[PDB]
Amino acid sequence: AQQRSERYVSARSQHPAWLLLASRRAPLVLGCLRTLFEEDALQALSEMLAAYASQATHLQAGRELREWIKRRLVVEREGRIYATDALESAIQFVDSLDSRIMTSTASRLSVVQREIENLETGLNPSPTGRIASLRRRIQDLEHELARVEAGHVDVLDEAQAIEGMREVYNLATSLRADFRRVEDSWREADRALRHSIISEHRGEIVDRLLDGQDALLNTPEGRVFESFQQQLRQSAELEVMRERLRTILRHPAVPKALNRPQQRELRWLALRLVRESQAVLQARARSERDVRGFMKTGLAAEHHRVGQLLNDFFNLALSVDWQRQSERRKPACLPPVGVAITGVPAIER
Amino acid sequence: AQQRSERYVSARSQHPAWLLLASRRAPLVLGCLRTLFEEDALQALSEMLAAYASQATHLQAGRELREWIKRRLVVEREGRIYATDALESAIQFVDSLDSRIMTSTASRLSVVQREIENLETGLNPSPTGRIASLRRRIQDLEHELARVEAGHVDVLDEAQAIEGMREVYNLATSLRADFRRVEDSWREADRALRHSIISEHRGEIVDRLLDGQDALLNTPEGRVFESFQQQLRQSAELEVMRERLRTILRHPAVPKALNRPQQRELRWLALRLVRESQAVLQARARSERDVRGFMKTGLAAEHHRVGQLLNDFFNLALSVDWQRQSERRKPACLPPVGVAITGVPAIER
Amino acid sequence: IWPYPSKKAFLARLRDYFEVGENAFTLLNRAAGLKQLNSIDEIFRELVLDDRSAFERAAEVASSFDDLTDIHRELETARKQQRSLQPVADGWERYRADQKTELAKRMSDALKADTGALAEVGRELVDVPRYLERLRVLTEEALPEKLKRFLEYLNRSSDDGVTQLLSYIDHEVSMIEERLDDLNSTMQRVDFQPGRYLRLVAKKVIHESLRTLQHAQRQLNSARFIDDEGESHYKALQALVGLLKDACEHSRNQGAKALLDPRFRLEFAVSVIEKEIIASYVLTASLSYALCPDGSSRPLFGTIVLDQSSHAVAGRIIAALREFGLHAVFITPNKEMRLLRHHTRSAVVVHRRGVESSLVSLSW
Repeated sequence: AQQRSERYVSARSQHPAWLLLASRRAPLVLGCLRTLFEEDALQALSEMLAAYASQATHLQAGRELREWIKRRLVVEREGRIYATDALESAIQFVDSLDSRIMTSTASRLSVVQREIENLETGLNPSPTGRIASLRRRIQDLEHELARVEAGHVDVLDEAQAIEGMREVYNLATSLRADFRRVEDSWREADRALRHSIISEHRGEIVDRLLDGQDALLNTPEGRVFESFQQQLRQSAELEVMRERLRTILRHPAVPKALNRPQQRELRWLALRLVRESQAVLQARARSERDVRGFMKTGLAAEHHRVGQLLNDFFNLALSVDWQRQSERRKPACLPPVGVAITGVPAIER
Repeated sequence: AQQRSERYVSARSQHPAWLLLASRRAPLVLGCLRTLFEEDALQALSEMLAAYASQATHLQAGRELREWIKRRLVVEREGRIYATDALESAIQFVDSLDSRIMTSTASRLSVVQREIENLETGLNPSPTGRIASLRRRIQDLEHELARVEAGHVDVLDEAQAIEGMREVYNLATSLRADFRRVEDSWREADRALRHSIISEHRGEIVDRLLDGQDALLNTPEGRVFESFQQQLRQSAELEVMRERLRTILRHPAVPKALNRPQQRELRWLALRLVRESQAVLQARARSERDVRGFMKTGLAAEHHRVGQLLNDFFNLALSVDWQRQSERRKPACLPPVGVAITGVPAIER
Repeated sequence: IWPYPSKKAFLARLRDYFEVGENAFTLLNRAAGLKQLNSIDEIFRELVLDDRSAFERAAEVASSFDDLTDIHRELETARKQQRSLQPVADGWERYRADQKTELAKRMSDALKADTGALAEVGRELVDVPRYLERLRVLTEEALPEKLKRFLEYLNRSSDDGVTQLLSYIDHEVSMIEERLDDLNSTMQRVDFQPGRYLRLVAKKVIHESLRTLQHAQRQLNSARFIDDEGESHYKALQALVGLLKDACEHSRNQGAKALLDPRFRLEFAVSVIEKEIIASYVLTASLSYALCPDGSSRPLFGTIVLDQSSHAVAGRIIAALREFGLHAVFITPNKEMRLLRHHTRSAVVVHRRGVESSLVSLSW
């Protein structure tokens, strides 16, 4: 019980999402960032911060943007800004305060029961139990078919139909939750690999890594994403799912269950899923290519020794008197590099 | 796009959960409240606020408790404190920052596909397509049985087993999400009914409501909860679910998928679900009984009249000079009520 | 060299180079073409102090209130519809216990107040359930949502709207008083008369509009403790918003400017603990205070421009300028070329011939 409070305090101090939520300008920052991912970031942030004085804009806009970049809420790669998982967690929390779909329903209970049955029968190696389960399910389906042949077709009521539609939307919309998480997982592996290469720099490690064709940057989330995207490619079931969704969306009870944006999201589910899954493998390939290029450049030892020398110089610099203009202007010991020759004074000759 | 920022600002200003998260003492309040729901609130809050000075006590503890009561983060019924939905939403957000189960997996995709198929076949009233679907499913099950009879029993791998266990836990733990939401829905209906009775007070409305035996306090969440708890009572499937859960929890891969608290939560799922569902109907019954008692007391007209008179007096009181001691001590006109005897008959003996 | 294709960044860099505030150059421009030394209150309220009126926020507050009135109207319409629909539900219970005429009358009354929900519904007994369903939709879904939105808008408008404006005005008045105290402090190091120095005193003024505004504010504060689902609070806020609207409508009156302009909420007086000399002393002290980095007494920017009185009248202005440490450039027609020869030691002459002008700089 005591450790929970310490964990909460640590999360409050460190985690980017809670810091963003507790920030002074949280609502406008959240709105602007969410609009963006749907210089230019700095310009739009300044524009939004302009007509919200209430409660020198361009200076504080840049200061806050660099503060969030430091906190790793957003990431800067070369000259571009990319979103992380903390931003999406904050957005999900904020925009769920208005409308949240209930999960204490009968449909969710039936789904849970069927899923538990499926898992339990899938973990069983004995063949006799499998045969018994198959026979029981076949008999139940045959009984239902016999009942239906007598003219007892069952149709969900309006309330049950609305409940089912909302539950299906809630389950289907959760497949995009962890797309940024995989990329965040790969970036830290990249950083750790580069740090290990620099601190080691031994050329044998670099040569061995370059020689092998086995891919680097392996993480637990990457394997889960690979397993997901492999099954995503089996179009023989994606087509059936899309057709069933199209059939479902043409029902009288749809307007009372979902509004326009939700209907749009359910309408283009498969296309958007495939399109967004294809945009993560490219990021992984780019990361691996950049790592291999950095390794092939071969300037790690220079970085290490220049860092050591800079640390020595900075340690020494604390023992001099910077308050005297005489010492601040004393000539140092550094050679001329990139000498630009004096213009010949012929001028007009 | 512009309206989203306004909505975010309104939610920041008004919603209790965001206010709690943005408060100064948020981690301590969250920890103490979560420990409690697992006068005395004042003592525990003061104790926890004591050894965290860093960064009176009892006065500020009381001020904080009354501030959160005013903001409706918690409710005070007679002499006790009860939790609301905002507190649980904030707790869920805070403790999801450490470990969150992935939903971009293959098991979730399979569940979504099966659920979509079931829903789509549920809304179809034609007696011809249903027979076709039944025959197709029976044929597929027969083919799988034929394959299994040849000695091709399929068993999930270790990674697939872990993924399935984590997904089952994630789906099953979501059945308790909206238990406080129903009670919050009933409380506001009670409050609105009492306000309408007072503002009307017409005796015909009260007599008509008292005469009828039809239950009051009807809300959309109440009907969903009733439908859920009706199916919860069919023990013929609860026993099977509990037995399957017990069978699942005895697997070698369990320690690598779930830790001890998660195994405990999955172990006692059905008992806790039934026990917590039985504790909401009693709250509804208490609310209805209290409303009927208030209606039977018959003092609404007096409340309305005294409110009007107090408003008139308070409006008049703004036009006198309270800065003069002469006027503050000027005798008013109010009769002696509850006259005690003059101490004694002045005969001590 | 530093080029700027933008006056905003150029002026920011300029104000950073000479460690001055954001209003020093504006004040220098105001006192560089001032025609006549008017009354002390007028001079201090028009030249030394800068315009920071709140006429802009009042329009936004009024617009927000006008937006809130629509939500209030929607809530009232919903309540009116429910009150009309309830007797139909009572009549159906009576019928299930002739009375068809009364039920038809009630259904007609219900249809009278409808706004499209009961578009095409007759008085047939088969239509009675339809009415009932509508009533349920009013009781459980529409009214709670409308009430919640109305309460949220009311609280936000009452807290982030009219409440912060008056606090801002009071804060501006406090800042003016503090700056006046600082100016009095920096004006002590001078002798207007032998062993005598000036002092500035600020006194709050009173007005009928101010009293009405304060009484309305007290009513708004007192109306928040009632439990009427926000009706009394809305009524109390309406009068205050109306007062602000009336003040903002005519922004060229003493009463209206006494509400939304902080500079008109004070009256200034001068003590000798002469009008031209006093005005010049106050203007010079203000200029010296503006052109001085905090914690320092030596200006980095020294040149100022002045216009324009016997020899003794102007003999003290030069002494004050030299004491405060400011360099001066005077503008004067060919009228006072007798005393400037004694103080100024150079001259710039402008000759106009046709549509062209030439400058010649010469000493005396």
